[PDB]
Amino acid sequence: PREDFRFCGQRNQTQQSTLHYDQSSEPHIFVWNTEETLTIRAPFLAAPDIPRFFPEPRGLYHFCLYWSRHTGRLHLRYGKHDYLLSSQASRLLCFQKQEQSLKQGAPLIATSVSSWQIPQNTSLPGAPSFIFSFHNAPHKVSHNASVDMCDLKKELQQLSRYLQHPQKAAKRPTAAFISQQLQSLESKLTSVSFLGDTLSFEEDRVNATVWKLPPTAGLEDLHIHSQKEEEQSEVQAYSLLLPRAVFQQTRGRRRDDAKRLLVVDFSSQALFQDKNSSQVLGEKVLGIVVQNTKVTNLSDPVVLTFQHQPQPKNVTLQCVFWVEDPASSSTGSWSSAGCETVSRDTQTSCLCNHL
Amino acid sequence: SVPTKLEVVAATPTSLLISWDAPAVTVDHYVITYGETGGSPWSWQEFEVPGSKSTATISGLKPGVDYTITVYASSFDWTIFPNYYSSPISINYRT
Amino acid sequence: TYFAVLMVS
Ligand SMILES: *[C@@H]1O[C@H](CO)[C@@H](O[C@@H]2O[C@H](CO)[C@@H](O[C@@H]3O[C@H](CO[C@@H]4O[C@H](CO)[C@@H](O)[C@H](O)[C@@H]4O)[C@@H](O)[C@H](O)[C@@H]3O)[C@H](O)[C@H]2NC(C)=O)[C@H](O)[C@H]1NC(C)=O
Ligand SMILES: *[C@@H]1O[C@H](CO)[C@@H](O[C@@H]2O[C@H](CO)[C@@H](O)[C@H](O)[C@H]2NC(C)=O)[C@H](O)[C@H]1NC(C)=O
Ligand SMILES: *[C@@H]1O[C@H](CO)[C@@H](O)[C@H](O)[C@H]1NC(C)=O
Repeated sequence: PREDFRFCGQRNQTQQSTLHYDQSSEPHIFVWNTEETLTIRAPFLAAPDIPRFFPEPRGLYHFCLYWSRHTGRLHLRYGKHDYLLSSQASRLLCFQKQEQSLKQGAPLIATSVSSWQIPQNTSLPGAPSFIFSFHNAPHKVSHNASVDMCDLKKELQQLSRYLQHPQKAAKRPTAAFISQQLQSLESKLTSVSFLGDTLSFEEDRVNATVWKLPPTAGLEDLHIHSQKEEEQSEVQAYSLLLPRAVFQQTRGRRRDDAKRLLVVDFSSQALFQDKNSSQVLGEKVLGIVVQNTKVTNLSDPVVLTFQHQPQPKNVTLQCVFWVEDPASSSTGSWSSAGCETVSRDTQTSCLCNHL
Repeated sequence: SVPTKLEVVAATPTSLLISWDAPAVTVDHYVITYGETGGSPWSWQEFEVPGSKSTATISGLKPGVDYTITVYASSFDWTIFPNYYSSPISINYRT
Repeated sequence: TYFAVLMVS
């Protein structure tokens, strides 16, 4: 709910004691309590000002170790005070597994834990040390309730793996396979549970981003910009303008439920090869999806503007969108229907009345 | 489930020998997970087996306690395992 | 919907 990771308990102070934090090489959260020092280790960079000593008075101290991925904060609240362990904890990790920790020391008391993947308040046996790691296997069942970020992250790393070396794969994937995967990917992006307003999956040759739309989003247009560093791959940057009508709930729609924006940015056309295998500028294929919605006959069009290096001696640039035939099981094709092109030498803009 | 079959070949009160049919595709490695069926996901355990192997040994279990054992296949080829992991096959073994 | 800019000769 409110944080990615919460580990709480009580500490019996039998003497003047210290707080110690280290950045671990391993992606674990390690908590080790000795009589003189409470030690916390996490994969995040150490904040440079971490206080050395705990409050002088002896007694029982309630504590909670907090991690939040989008706030980038790993802080330890302790008794009446709060200690900031890391200020740059913005890294995709999923804590759902406790490892056996056989360290000796002063056991912690009334310990409990809850994470994003395991949101229940789970009491743990008291122990001098605790180790929190992740499962590698996908333990989330086929509930369709929510998709796990780290599971989706590995799936998108798998696709990126194929885009880098599509010649190396064991098979040339059929159209039905690719269509099934792109449906699955879209489905998982609309249902993935995360804490921030935006979640981006940035991989080699693919970048998928999820926007949690506000109720206010229907009121105003949406502007999106990207950065690609101007290498000589023929495409350098893009911008998007999404009209307010695209985000508007339908006339007979109810409940004002949250909707999501999906921008899947491909730097590869491996999944979009028509018959005759037509080429696309910079292999750029840009997927735009409003969750479970099709809009058509737009007054103000969605516009896609692309900066590129010109190669116009024997070629013209035409804005198109990928269309497939359900019940064909055959490769798709490009269509320019309802999409107007303005193609200056170094810049081209696509004006489409639908997405 | 890419592993077509999953069976227990042998067992002791605390240990287990599982076996599974390999699929007709390249498997890089398998992931075996096991835990007490009613226990919390924090306590679950897992290890890896090379994809050339079709058996595994699970030991250190409590006697007379139901355990859920799950086997995923895995590889790095998107055209074989698009979600990197297969669909799981699971047994519930009492021991 | 996947938008792209076709290269037509
Ligand atoms: C799972 O649930 C348990 C139980 O609710 C959570 O433990 C609770 O953790 C919070 C935050 O650390 C504790 O709040 C503190 O309360 C003290 C005051 O001391 C209390 O006084 C009452 C009587 O008034 C006693 O009954 C309590 O035992 C305790 O001594 C305050 O000074 C602190 O500033 C802080 O607000 C809370 O006391 C504690 N509850 C129990 C029963 O231990 C646990 O965090 C949760 N785990 C999660 C969410 O992961
Ligand atoms: C992947 O795409 C996302 C969304 O297009 C990018 O996030 C945006 O980055 C720009 C900088 O170019 C920021 O101005 C925006 O604010 C970001 N979006 C949001 C919602 O905050 C992200 O940079 C892209 N990553 C890569 C590697 O290309
Ligand atoms: C704390 O430590 C003291 C001795 O160091 C011990 O007697 C006591 O039981 C411990 N626990 C509490 C809650 O005081």
